[PDB]
Amino acid sequence: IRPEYLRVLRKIYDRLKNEKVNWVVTGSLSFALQGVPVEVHDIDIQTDEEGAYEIERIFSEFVSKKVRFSSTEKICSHFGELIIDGIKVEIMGDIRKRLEDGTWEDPVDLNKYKRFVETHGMKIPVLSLEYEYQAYLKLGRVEKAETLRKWLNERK
Repeated sequence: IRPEYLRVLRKIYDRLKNEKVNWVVTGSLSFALQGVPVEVHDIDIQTDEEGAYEIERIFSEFVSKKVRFSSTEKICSHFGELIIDGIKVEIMGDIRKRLEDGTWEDPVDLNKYKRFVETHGMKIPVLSLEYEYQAYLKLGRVEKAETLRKWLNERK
């Protein structure tokens, strides 16, 4: 990953590593940490409902959008944003995808799908690539899903 992302990741990790917060890095940074050669433009952190508000507090001086329940047609979450050294950090708590019948999926057990990567002395929680692949397909993020799939197929 580019050094500026590693540095912001360290700033995040240092504030969360000894706090009782259920968090995982997702999306491009998670893919990159796990070896997928993708460009990273922001940092996405997934957490539970309580976790989102706790992260806001912990990073209070960096908040660009206070956490609040937010929905679109496809997704809802407790959604806030940080900016750290010019890098956007998206905080999404209790993320649910909209189902075909218009209901929301059940709460996602983050611990079920969490993995850990050691980098630069840090143990970073990241989300299962197979989980993200399947979720991206459901959301219609087909090219990103295909990129992950192709990389995973190539390493099987």
